[PDB]
Amino acid sequence: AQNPNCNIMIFHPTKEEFNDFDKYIAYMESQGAHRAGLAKIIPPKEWKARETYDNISEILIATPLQQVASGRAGVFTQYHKKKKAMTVGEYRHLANSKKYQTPPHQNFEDLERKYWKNRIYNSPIYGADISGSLFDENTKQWNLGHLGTIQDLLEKECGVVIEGVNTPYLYFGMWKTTFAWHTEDMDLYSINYLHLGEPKTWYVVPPEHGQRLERLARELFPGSSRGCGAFLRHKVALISPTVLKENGIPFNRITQEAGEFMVTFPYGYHAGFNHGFNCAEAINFATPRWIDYGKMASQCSCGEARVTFSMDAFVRILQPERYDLWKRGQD
Ligand SMILES: O=C(O)CNC(=O)C(=O)O
Ligand SMILES: [Mg+2]
Ligand code: NI
Ligand SMILES: [Zn+2]
Repeated sequence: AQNPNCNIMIFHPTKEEFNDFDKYIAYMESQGAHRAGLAKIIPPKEWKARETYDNISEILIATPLQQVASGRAGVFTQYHKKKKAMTVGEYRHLANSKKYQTPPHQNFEDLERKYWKNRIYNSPIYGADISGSLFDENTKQWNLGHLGTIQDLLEKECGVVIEGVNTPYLYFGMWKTTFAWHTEDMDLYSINYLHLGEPKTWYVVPPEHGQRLERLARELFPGSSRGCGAFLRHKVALISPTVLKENGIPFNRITQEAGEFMVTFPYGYHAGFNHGFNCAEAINFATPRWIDYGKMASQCSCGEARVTFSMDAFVRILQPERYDLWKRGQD
């Protein structure tokens, strides 16, 4: 078995190898990359996502989210308070202000220590989940707005034809902005490109051990667990690496820098934080290997997780028993 310790793998495709996205994903899995839940892909040196970022300040963040924490430093939840709209130029100036900017630090490890010590005492503002793309239309390789759709994958593998569309999302971050522990909707893959700015640190649990993280989360967030049988779908819970190590949860960490892709694999729990002002683009995708994960994915029916139009069809076709109750939650 390849990659039996479930380490995060780093790939350096040539420009030739970067032509065929599907083929490269299958390659990475042939080497065991999926076992980690997360892989890094460094694009060939000849590739670029777009010519310059010189003109992005006019993008609107219609609903910036203030991420307010509750709990203790290593075990907390966050709620998202909606803020007034602002442009990316306005958000970047806020990120760089004395109140919100990255503190002085020695290296990524010192910064990680400071994040886990101090996160809960601040409320950074995250411009998350903005439909759009920063890839140039002329970028033909690994252009996250030109991928094969999940609906088309389901049609090719299973014959069934369904409604829905699959488009990318932009994320504008600042110091301490946080993504809570989650898997993707319907345990899909994700791919995330860091277009510019400061790094993003990721933590990940191997898919084969995801249920260990779930059991810990039920112990650490016991009221949330009684409220919903899949409350990590709410995307609000944080657990630090220290706490994971104290409880024997297998995990890995890696820091993504500007210009790099990350892929999350089906049922790979992940969480993390931004080091400073940045912009990422991400989208969900599927392969044939995902189908079985999609059939088995948990679902929030308490009603809180409230997800996309396109997820309806996935549930309806892959999980027809759950359909009914999942849609009672979503209506
Ligand atoms: O970048 C972020 O805030 C969160 N991204 C993801 O969870 C992802 O790409 O799957
Ligand atoms: Mg602009
Ligand atoms: Ni994700
Ligand atoms: Zn729920």
